[PDB]
Amino acid sequence: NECVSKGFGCLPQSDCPQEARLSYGGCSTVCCDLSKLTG
Repeated sequence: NECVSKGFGCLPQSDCPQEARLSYGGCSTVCCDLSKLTG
């Protein structure tokens, strides 16, 4: 889990925009960052 290593979460296919999606396979359908909450 690439996203879990990097400390990120996992969002649904509707709430994660195409700008916030990560380049990794750290989830089971899509992975999204959490950096918008910190800034």
